[PDB]
Amino acid sequence: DKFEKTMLVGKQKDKNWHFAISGASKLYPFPVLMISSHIFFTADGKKLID
Amino acid sequence: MRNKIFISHATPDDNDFTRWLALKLIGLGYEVWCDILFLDKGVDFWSNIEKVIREDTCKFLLVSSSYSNQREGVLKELAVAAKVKKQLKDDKFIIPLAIDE
Amino acid sequence: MRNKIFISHATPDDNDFTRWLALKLIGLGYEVWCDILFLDKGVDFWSNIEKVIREDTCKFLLVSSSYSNQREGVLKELAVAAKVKKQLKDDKFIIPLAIDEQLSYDDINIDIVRLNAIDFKMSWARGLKDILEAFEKQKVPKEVADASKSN
Amino acid sequence: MRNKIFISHATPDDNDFTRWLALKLIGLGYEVWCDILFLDKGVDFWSNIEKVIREDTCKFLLVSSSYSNQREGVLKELAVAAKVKKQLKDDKFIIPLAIDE
Amino acid sequence: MKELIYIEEPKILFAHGQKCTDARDGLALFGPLNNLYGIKSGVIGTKQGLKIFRDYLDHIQKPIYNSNSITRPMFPGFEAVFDCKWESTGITFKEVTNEDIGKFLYNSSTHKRTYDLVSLFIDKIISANKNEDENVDVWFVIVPDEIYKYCRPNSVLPKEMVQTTYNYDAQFHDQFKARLLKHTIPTQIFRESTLAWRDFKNAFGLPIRDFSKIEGHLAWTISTAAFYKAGGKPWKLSDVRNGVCYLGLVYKKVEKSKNPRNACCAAQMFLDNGDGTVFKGEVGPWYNPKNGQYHLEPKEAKALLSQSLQSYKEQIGEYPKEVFIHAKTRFNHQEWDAFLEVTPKETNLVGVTISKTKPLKLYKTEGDYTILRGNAYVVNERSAFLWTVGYVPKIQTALSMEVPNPLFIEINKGEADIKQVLKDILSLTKLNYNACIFADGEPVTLRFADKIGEILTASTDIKTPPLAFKYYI
Amino acid sequence: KFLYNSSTHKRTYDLVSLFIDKIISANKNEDENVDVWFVIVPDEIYKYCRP
Amino acid sequence: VSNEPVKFKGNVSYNI
DNA sequence: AAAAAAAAAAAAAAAA
Ligand SMILES: NC(=O)c1ccc[n+](C2OC(COP(=O)([O-])OP(=O)(O)OC[C@H]3O[C@H](n4cnc5c(N)ncnc54)[C@H](O)[C@@H]3O)C(O)C2O)c1
Repeated sequence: DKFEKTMLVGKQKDKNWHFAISGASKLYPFPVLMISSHIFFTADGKKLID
Repeated sequence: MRNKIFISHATPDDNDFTRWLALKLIGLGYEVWCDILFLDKGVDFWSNIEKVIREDTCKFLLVSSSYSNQREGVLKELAVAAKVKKQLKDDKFIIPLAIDE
Repeated sequence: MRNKIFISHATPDDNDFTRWLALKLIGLGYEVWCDILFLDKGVDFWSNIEKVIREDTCKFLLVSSSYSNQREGVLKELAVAAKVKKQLKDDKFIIPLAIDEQLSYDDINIDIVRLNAIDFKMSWARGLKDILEAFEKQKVPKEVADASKSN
Repeated sequence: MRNKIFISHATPDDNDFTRWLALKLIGLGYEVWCDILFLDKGVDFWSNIEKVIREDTCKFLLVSSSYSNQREGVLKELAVAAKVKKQLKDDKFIIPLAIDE
Repeated sequence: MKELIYIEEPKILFAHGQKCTDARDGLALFGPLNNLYGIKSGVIGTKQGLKIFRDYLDHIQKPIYNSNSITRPMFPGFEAVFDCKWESTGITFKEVTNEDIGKFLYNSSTHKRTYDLVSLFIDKIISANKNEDENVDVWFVIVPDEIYKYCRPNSVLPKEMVQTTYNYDAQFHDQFKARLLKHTIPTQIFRESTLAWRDFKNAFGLPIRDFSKIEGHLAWTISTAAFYKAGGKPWKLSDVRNGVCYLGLVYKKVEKSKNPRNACCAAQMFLDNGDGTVFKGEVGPWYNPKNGQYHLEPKEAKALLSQSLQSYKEQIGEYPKEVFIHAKTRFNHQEWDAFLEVTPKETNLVGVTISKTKPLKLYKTEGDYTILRGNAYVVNERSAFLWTVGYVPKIQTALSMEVPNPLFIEINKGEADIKQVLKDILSLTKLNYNACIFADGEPVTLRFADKIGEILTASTDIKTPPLAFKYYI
Repeated sequence: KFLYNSSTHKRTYDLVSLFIDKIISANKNEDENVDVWFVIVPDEIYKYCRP
Repeated sequence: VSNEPVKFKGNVSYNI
């Protein structure tokens, strides 16, 4: 559960945390594709917490 | 020569009356000595108090209240005042003040 | 000529109060010497401490706290200060500054017990104004007030 | 426990009486602490005196004489003894001994 | 690779004309601008909540220490910092019985419950203001915590204790401070927990609002608000140019009238004759119909700008030479068409738009510390990014917790020197009188305007409200 | 401007407004806090602002 | 789309 | 009824 040398999917108590992004393309400053950072948690690693 | 009026009192409790009396006497032209107004900071306080009572105290004013009866600090000054009363041959040296009903 | 005020204290424990007091006194026009005031340290510091205490200090302020009560550096500074007091024939030389509420006046160091201490326990500003009144009463050397020096 | 007797005095003037009293008391079986007793001195004795007074002394004997009356070290020791007396809640702690006529 | 230019940190002014970057340290060493003889404080609340206030006031009389003095300067005591008397002796106490509180509290209607709880306090405050000899500079409202639990929208009172108006907003703070506008009474609401929190405990045993490491900063930020509400000037700007009015315009919804009606509110700052800064609201709230237009009609815009220009003439004598209208939203052309009509020839009108929406986040390649506060990536002559929230060495840390986001600043119309625009907004970020922090993440115009807008939209019956911020914050 | 008016009632009303509006603006629209407002009035007013 | 994020340049630094 | 590009209202957590 780690690409390169750094973890992207981890454990926190009974909740498995995941590093996530969101995508958005913008053309005002330059033609660029902005990326955001989010963290989401799952109880079994497959189903998100509702 | 002695021209001071030692207003001995209980330091923490009788501050208000002692300060009022000291200010009133100073306004009238009487030189007054008391710890809360005239005691120097960073000085030997018992040595200075004893020197004041023994040498420059013209008359001794005791502020007697419920606090000042069994207060050891005021009693020590009162004892020194009695000794200097004996030395000066003046029965009217010590004038107690009753402020507590 | 002696025109400096020495503030002895516990360097890593009583630093906030000493900083405030020194920056206020220098802001008010009083020359202040303190270890935390000077930046950098070298082996000459220990000898310089006794030299300045014996040659330049006019009033010695000892920050009294449960830390600085029985600290070896504070003890040595207090001892040399007492010797300078005897040499200068000035009773009002060591001026304690009691800043600790857990340090009752009945547990103070032997050199300080018999001395009238400015009370900083309740209000720092009341202690500061008492320090002032002591200074102009004892005619401590003073320069015109300038907060820019402290800045 | 507190089982030592402290004897304050003027070091360069009252050595004879202090020596006689200390050597008598020790022979009588009373633990005695005095500055003329220990042979050699160091910088540590200033803190040693305070810690002995505050932690080991059971009685504080003050040699009262025209020399020891207003001696700075004697006065400091007496003030620490007074504070210890207040803390210990024991009135019969300081026992002055007047040796001068 | 694109260049980032860093703006020199603006300095705020303190007593004796001395400058200092940090407000906490500036007050700690130099004190406030004007001498306020004493704060004669009045306290209203439960008699149990009076003991807590007395204890906290006596506590802040003494100096208070934070955990790390480098990150958070310690509090040297109220009267030492401010040269002002604020004791617990001399507080006018208006008792609020617990039974009367529970009488209003246990009601199903949240709107009516909030209205009655606010009325109980305001009636006693007004009675003390009108029918008492004692003069109170500021009224400290000590509210219990069950109130705060069940006195705001979306708070469900549990069925078990429900034992038993719609024209006023259900926010206790907002609607409370809205009903005192007619009387101009400075008030400071404290939670009972925000006070001596060590009493209130959770199940585990650690206090819910733990300020153990940050008690000194709590004292700093409460004391500064109390000093400002009593009529003191804690600090002042020093880099403001002559003849620049700023104005901060924010739109707030009104849920009471049908259609949110998008109430607008404005907060103004300029320089005054001499060196004093005038930071007062410019409040003529100009309602705008339509659900989400957020663009004012020409009549309302002209009235707003004319009030702004007259509020500068009557204090300086002549028109501002450069007006820099900030706003969270970009304007439409009709609004400048309105503005320019009343705008004279000599005055230069510039509209500035500031936004937190754009998700740019500059991550430093090495180290667990964020970008320095002040970095500005200037896209072009009109648009720029400004990192108002970030690392600054004096506080030894960053003002954010994660990697912060900058402020998107752009010049809609007008000309403006973009570097000058970034050099003034950073100055605007330091004059937050409601909090004693190093600096604010957004300019004070857009934040105090938002606050007064949140206060003015809680009551429908406001008319000619005060412009002073001590009645609002 | 208000004092040199023959109508005593309009004179006194306008003159009272000239002071109360400034005092109210100071109370409502200013940061400073004042305990008591002292109103110094000239002598020609007292000569010609009463019944 | 480039796989390395746009790099910027600041003339001002600091140390922990 | 979708979209992008621009809006505020509200509640929770954590240092400040
Ligand atoms: N500097 C002083 O204020 C001081 C010192 C000693 C005695 N006294 C006196 O005490 C009287 C009777 O009251 P008391 O028996 O409660 O005496 P006391 O010694 O208990 O006086 C109490 C007050 O002075 C004390 N005090 C002030 N400075 C002190 C210091 N440097 N060292 C030790 N204590 C200090 C306490 O702070 C306390 O606030 C007097 O009439 C009197 O002049 C005053």
